[PDB]
Parts: sequence; structure tokens; C-alpha cells
Amino acid sequence: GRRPARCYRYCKNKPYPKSRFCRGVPDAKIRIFDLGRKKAKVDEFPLCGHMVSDEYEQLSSEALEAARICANKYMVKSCGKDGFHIRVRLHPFHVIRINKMLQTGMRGAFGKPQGTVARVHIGQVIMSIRTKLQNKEHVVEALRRAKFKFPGRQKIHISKKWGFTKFNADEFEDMVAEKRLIPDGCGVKYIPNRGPLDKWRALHS
Amino acid sequence: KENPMRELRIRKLCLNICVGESGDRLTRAAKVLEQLTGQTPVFSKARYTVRSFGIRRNEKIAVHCTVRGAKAEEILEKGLKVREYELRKNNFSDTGNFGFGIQEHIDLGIKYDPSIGIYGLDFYVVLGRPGFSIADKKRRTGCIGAKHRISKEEAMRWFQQKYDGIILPG
Amino acid sequence: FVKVVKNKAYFKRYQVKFRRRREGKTDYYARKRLVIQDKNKYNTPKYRMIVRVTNRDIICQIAYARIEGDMIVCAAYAHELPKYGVKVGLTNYAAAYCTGLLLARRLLNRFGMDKIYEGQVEVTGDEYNVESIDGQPGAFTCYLDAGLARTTTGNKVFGALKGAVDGGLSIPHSTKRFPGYDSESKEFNAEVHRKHIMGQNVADYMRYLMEEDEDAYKKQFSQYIKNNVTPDMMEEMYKKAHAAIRENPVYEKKPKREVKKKRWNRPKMSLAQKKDRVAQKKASFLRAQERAA
Amino acid sequence: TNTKGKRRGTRYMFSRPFRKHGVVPLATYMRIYKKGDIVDIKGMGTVQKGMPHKCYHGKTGRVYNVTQHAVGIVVNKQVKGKILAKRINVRIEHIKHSKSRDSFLKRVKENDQKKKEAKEKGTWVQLKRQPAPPREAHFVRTNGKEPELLEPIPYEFMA
RNA sequence: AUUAGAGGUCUUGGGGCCGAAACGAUCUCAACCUAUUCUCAAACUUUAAAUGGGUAAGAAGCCCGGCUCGCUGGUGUGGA
RNA sequence: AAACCUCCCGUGGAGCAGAAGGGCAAAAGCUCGCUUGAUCUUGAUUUUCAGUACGAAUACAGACCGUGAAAGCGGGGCCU
RNA sequence: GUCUACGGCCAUACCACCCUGAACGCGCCCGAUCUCGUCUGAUCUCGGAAGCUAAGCAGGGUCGGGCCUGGUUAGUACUUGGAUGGGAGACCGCCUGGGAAUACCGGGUGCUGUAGGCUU
Repeated sequence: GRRPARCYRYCKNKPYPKSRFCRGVPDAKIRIFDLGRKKAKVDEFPLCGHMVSDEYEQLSSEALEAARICANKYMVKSCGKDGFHIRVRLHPFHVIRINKMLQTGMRGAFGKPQGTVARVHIGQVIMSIRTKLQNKEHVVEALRRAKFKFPGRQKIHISKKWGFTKFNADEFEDMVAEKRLIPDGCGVKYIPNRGPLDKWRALHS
Repeated sequence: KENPMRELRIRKLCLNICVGESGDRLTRAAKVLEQLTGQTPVFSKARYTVRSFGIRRNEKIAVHCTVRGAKAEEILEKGLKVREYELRKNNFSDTGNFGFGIQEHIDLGIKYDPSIGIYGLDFYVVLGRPGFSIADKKRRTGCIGAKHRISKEEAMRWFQQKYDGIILPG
Repeated sequence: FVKVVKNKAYFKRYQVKFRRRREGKTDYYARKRLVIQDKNKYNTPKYRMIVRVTNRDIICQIAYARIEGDMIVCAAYAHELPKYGVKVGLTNYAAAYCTGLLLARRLLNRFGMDKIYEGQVEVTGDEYNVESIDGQPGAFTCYLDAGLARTTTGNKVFGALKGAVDGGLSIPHSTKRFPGYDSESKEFNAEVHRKHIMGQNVADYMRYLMEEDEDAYKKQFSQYIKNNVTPDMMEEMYKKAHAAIRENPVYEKKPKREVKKKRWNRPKMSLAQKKDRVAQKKASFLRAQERAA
Repeated sequence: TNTKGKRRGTRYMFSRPFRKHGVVPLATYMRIYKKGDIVDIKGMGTVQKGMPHKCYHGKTGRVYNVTQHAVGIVVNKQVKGKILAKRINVRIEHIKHSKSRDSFLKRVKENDQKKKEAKEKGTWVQLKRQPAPPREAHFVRTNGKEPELLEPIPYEFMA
């Protein structure tokens, strides 16, 4: 089938995205990046667990698809079918090439698009999971089971942010009281003091 | 205590007959606009070719003509006489203008003759206001501003107090 | 719905045109060809005659371009003509000739070149061009800045042009845009041009409204009736005006009186006021809300 | 191998700055250039006539000839281990007055000023520039306050 | 190039539902729009380094005075 | 849904023979009018470069013209 | 104080909406005999002066958008030079110097030359 992942592990080439020049690329194996009860508000899933990368390497689209399933499978058994929300925060955009044989050797050896891969950095979030803070030890096991589908090493970190938002869990609840944050579906909208005053009236009444 | 420069007037009245085909069928429709308005009309050719309609690129398919002054006002009085001084709320555009189509031109009172035939033309009134000449003068061109614009309803109510026309919804 | 065009992105990428272009006063395409001087001239000024006819006046200026802005060497306005006898009609063609003639003689008088370079004292309307006199200071030379005016035959900007060349300015021109160039046959008869210069074309229009309708005549000419300028004495009025211009083109500015130093405009609001109004608007919005509660 | 086109690789060099397209400001045209004027070259893409070749964009030369619309400049071009003072004819739009020489011209004035001055006074006033010297000895007052302590903050995993 | 939900309106359309029917209502499902949100670009970019490339740091320079010109010209003007 | 007419918004999202990049809004686009600077002739210079040619190009100068009210612009094609 | 004509820089000047504009001015506006040009005196050209600041324009306003300028981001990212530094590698730390960009948070909202008015 396809080569081992050792062949395409290190960020060797410049980013080679599927574009006008590189056409004919087969679709990535991962197509669904959010699953669980993704239609949930911001006030029921406070805890958020990360799988942070520690290596500047490439993660295949097949590893991303496999790790999404293995982490999905464990959460379904653990926190039911609707007690979490998984978000794969790496999209495979780099196209890898293959110089398949069948002799020509290296004459005109510019490969054809083989598959797609995601260039991850050091300290970059690979996959995130929000759930009730009760089920804390249930996500660390879901992410621990997902590391084995990935080359290199990764750290599992439980964020101090509230859910998938960019606000600390220590400051979230109050910033909703004085209405700096209005719940907007899966996320929240920050509201500054810069707009027209008529919008301020619409909130405080 | 309204301002005397805000009285809504008629800028122009645009009449076209889209025959959609060249030939004598059009040059005859040319002369109906002639002896109706009193001025030689201008032709308008097709932008591109469409097989279904039977028109080709740059083919002369229509003829139009614009009328100003009191010559415009009396033709509008003639056209609405055919429409019993009634229009619909959708006939008025949100830019302050309105229009309506007639079915035959002899309805205006002009005498038919067999050498010409009968053509249904199209009306479109462009309401105005003293000061709209700014947006098309060469030197210090400029817009008109919100207050001076003509909304849809103040165009319809103008049609009310002008010709006692009724505006039926539908 | 439909996508909004003028969004945040629209203004982030929007590049305004030049101020004089956004206002619609300068054609920078033609200005680039007018004002700039050849590089091997080195501060030799390139004078140009600016003619701008407005609704109630005619402005004739002469300027050369500098880095910090055009500099006006001298200017003549139509509202000065009442001094020289032209009471009314300060924007017609015959007035344009006077304003051009005034600008010329005023400029030469500031150069000590009024004695030399008289021009056409006996106005004819023909193709006249002043040439420099050897052994004397060279004749002044400028170019016509029509601006944005559509330059067709009989445009008033060429009336001031004819007034300038008859005053003693060496302006390159062709006798094709003058009123009198017959277009279909391609000749120029100076006589009909002499009519427009002495204001005869309007004189007959007063005579035309004599037997046709006098009430409409009173409506087209009111200050003509108020200043008692009948078509009889119009042609001699301009001839008296021209002679009064060539004999005293100097300009004496109006005396500048000190004024009470008041302010009709509204001063710009400060930040403390702008910031405090928001506190009142929000507080009043609340103290009006519990009244409903 | 690459092509030898004249405007090769000048996609950004001759492009107009952001939100600075359109008509050229006329002050560039009404700018005098005497002979021997130090001038720096900067190609503008709006005007395609008389553009300098891309190997002079950013170089600085001196004017030696002035025509109606352009000037002749003598620029130093390095060609494989030898410098060539070569002449180019570039139209005014791609030209600026170099402000590298003026700070010398300005410094000449005070030198010529402070020479005739303080000559009759006799006071010998330093003229040559001198590099930034080692700073003098001074006292630092700690009136009241005492220097606050600095200690490295402990690490905490960001991601 | 691209993930996800929100808030909109029939702006239209998809099976309908009580509608003969009706932008009237009804749950809708979609695209559409407005705010957000995840992820990128050797042949994208508003921004934008470090290293780097020119030029200048005087006597061939500055400052006065006078002549020459067929060049340039309101003007011993401009320039040389 | 698309024929033609009218109004409004419209920083170029069009167009400029072609590849792509750059450039362009009272224009370099579109539409008209008049035209043949796509002509005659010296040198200089740039590009590739050995700093040789050819090609292409840029500034001039001398003519003869075109156009425009004119400043001007034009010795082929907006530039590569 | 402010305007007109011609400008220089070309948004701190733009855009949306709202308010107020003495005097002069700029305009709208009134006409088509002549000049000139249109299918149409709408534009353009021309001749005017009854009316009006409604609009343009000018000024001001908006917890305005944009823009301009700071702070923050951050000595972070990146980076010159150096080591018989670490690490299986991928990469990382240190030494020696240089040093950013969003989000987020402030402040600002045209200066000005020549000529001529008005407020006498």
C-alpha cells in the first residue's frame, strides 16, 4: 500500500499545499474534525484536555484519523455518547510525494502526490477534548490511548482555559456576569467598550 | 413651512419598445415613438448573442427615447389614463422611481395606420428634486445626501396628491 | 440577503484619490503636462494663465508651480469691472474679454512693460500674436489652463484668452475655438467674433425680446433695466471700459479693517466632554429604565 | 538555468507600495537636479519609460547630464571582482535627492561658523567628530527607596 | 485553501404538515447573509526583522568678484 | 435565470491580442474624431556581457510630420 | 475667525448618519436668441438673477467603521558570531550581539503655500 511513516516524518520540504500547481491530490483520510456533542453550550463543558506535541514533525492524515477514532471510542464507553466534544486541531495540508518505480532511476525524479500530512510544531495542540470537570480522569485516559497512534512524543495537558474559549476558568463566570462575554453556541463572544453606545443598550436591557 | 426647493418634480420619462428583432418590425416601432414624443428616438443593440431569443451580438433589437419638461408630464398623464390612474406597490422602486407597461400604443389616442401596426411600449418615470443635477455635472460632482433622497413611500404619496391615483396592493 | 460590499475589509484596502480630485477641481492628468518644467531649465518658471468661470464671476490668474504650491503673480476678477464701467453682466463673453485684458495690462504694469507691447488697442477679433521686440525685454509668455471646462468653439475661457493676447501676452493658440470659426466650412471671420467681444450677441437678444414679449424680457434682464443699459449703449460701454482698463490697470487692495474677533463656527468638543457624555447617556438610560420598573 | 529577461524577479521591487497606487505626486516632477548632485535610484513601476535596470534599484550615484525628462547618472556597479562606474539614463520618476551628503554639508556650516567664530575669541573649539566616548563617572542616588529584588519566576507549562 | 457551531430573513428551494389555496401560520431541511471560531500557503499578503547592499564623512571643499554663450528667457533670467 | 429601458451601490473584484508577474479609473480601459513618430539621419548609453556582437531597450540631437485651443505627446504595441 | 481661485503633502483628509451655518462667496436655480452639443438645453455650451440654503460645500456630533500614532503581545518568535554543549535522532539549551507581527487596550480625526474676499 503506502510507505511506512518513517519515510515521511521530518519536516523536510517547504509546505506543498494542494493548489493550482499541485493538482491531482487524493483526499485526506480524515474528514470529520469535530465529534461528540458538538452542539453544546459553553457552560456545561468546563474542563478541556490537550494533547500537546513536543516534536517538530509531520503527522500523517491516517494517524490523525486513527487517533480520532480511538479517542472517540473510549469517550463513548466512558462519558456516554453526549458527555464530551472532541476537536482535532490539526488539518493535513502538506502534500507528500512518491517517486514510484514501475528502469529510469533518478532521471526526472519528481514524485507524484501520494498523501497528505500535517506539519506540527513544538508546543502545538494536536487534539482537544472538552467535557464536564467531573470526568477529568476520563479524558486523560482517552488522550493517553491516542498517543500510541502518533509518532514522536506528546504531552497531555489540562488547560486552564474554560472549554475551547481563550479565557481562563478562574475569570470566566464573572466576565459573563458583567456581560463581557455573551454565550454564542459552542463558543463565546467577547464584547469590548468600543462599539456604538446603542449596542450597549441592547445588552443591558 | 416646507422648503420651496424640496418639491418633488419629474426628471425624465423613459420609453422603450423592445422588439427583440431587427428589420422593418423595428423601424416601424421607431416611428411610433417619433409621432408620440416628437423627437427622433435612438436604437439599442444587443449586448451578446442568445440562441433561444433569436438575437445576436450587436444586433439592433430595441428603440428607446427620453422626454423631459412638460412634454414628459403630458405623456405621463396620457399613459395613466390608460391605467385608470391606478398602480401597485411593487411598481414603485425603492430608489423613488416607478414604471408600468401598456399593451398597445393606440390607447394613448394617437391614430393607427396599417402601414405601421401596433406596439406595446414601456413607461418609466424618474422622479426628481431640485438639486439632482449635482450627481452628473462634470466639474464638482457629488452625491445628494440622505435627507434629499426620494424614498419609496414619499414617491407613492406624490403619485397620490398629483393625479389622485390609487395604489392597490398585489 | 446579499453580501455587504462596504465592510471592514472594503475600507482597509480603500485608497482615496487626491484631495483636489475627490473634490473634483483638478485634472491631474492635464496638470502634469501643464505645470512641470523641463529638467534642463532649472527653476525657469513655467507661467500659465488660469481661467475659471463661475456662476457669478470670472477668475483669471497667472501662476507658476512651486514645490510648496502654485504662486499667483497677479489676478483679475470680474467683480472689479464695475469700477471700469461694466455695471451688469459680469459673466458673459464680453466680460471675459475685459477680465483677460485687465489681467494682461495689470501684469505688464508690474513688469515695467506696459509702454512696450501694447497689443490690439483697436479691437478687431482677428488672429493676432505679439512677437518680441529685439533690444527690448522679451514679451511675456504663458499657457492657458482651461481646467475642467469642455473647450468647444465659443467657450468663454477663450474670450479671456483673446483679451490677454490683445493685452500683450504671448499665449500660443489657434483661432479655431473662438466664436466665429465656421465648423462645416473651416474658416474664421473676425467680424462675428468682434460682435461677441463687444457684447452684441446679447444686445440683439434684448432687442429680440422687445417685440416678442416685454414681460419675459423684464424677467431675463432685470438689472439691465435697473442700470439703464439698453442695447444702444452696450457696444460703446465696453469700448469705454477697455480704454479705462488700459489707462489704469493697477490694483489697489481694499483697506483691511480690524474686526471684533468673534467665532461663528462651532469649536471641537474635547475628550473630557466626549467621555463624560457617555457616562450621562448610560446613567440616564438606567435611571429611565427603573422608572419603567 | 534562469532567463535573462530585463524585469526578471522584480515582482516586488517595482511594485507600488500598499495603498499608494494611482497617479504620481507632482512634487517629484518639480524637483531640480544640478550636475554633480548625489542621487539615489529607486525604480517605480507606474512609469514604464526610462526605468533603470534592476541592478541599480537602491544604488546611489551622481548626476552628470540633464535632459528634458531624464538625467544621466554615474553609478558604481560591481562586476565579478571589479567595480565599473557606468552611465545610465533614468527618467525623473525613479529618482530622489540623496540625504546622505547633506548631513556633511550641514556639518560644514558649523565648522565654517565655529571657525570664524571663536577665532577672535581665541577659544579653540573642537571640530572633528569623535566616537561615543566611555561614559563618565557619576553618582546614582537611591534617595528613600532601596533597589527591589529580582528573582527568576518559576516555570509553568504554557500549552 | 479550510473546521465548527450560533443569530437572521423566505433572500430562494427541497418532502410536507391544517391549508382548494394564500411570504398566513406550521415544524422544518437546505443554501444565503451577519457576527464569531479551528487550521494553513515555494509560485499569497497588510505588517516585518537579524545578517546584508549602496553613498557620504572637504582643498577635486567651501566663500566672494568679474567675463563668455549661437543654449535658456517677463527680468545681466536660468544654467554651464 | 437570462433580450431591452431606468435608478442605486460598486478601489477595479473588469478590460488592456497571448504565458505569467507588474502597472493603469476624468486612464494605459471603452466610444468617437483626425491621422501615419511603424517615416529620414548621426553618435551616446542600458540589458546579456569578455564588459564582444546580434536582439531588445533607454535618453538625447538634426530633419520632416501627426494631433490638440494649448502645454505637450508621438520616431510602433503599458512593461518584461 | 472663515471662504473663494490655484495648489503641496495625499484618509489625522475616507465612509455612514445627525445637527448648525452671520456676511461675502461657492452653489442650487431661471432661461435657449446667439455660440455650442445632445434621442432629450439632463449633461455640455451660452444668456441671466425671481427664489432657496433643501442639497452640495464648510463646521460640529457618534462609548461609530476605517485610518494615523502608541501601549501590550515581548526581550517572545526569529536571528549574527561561538563551543570536543545536550540529544539515537527530531531538535533544544547556553555564550556574544541584534530584535519583530496579530489579537487585546489607549490617544488622535487634516496640516499648509500663493492670491483675493467677508466678518467692513
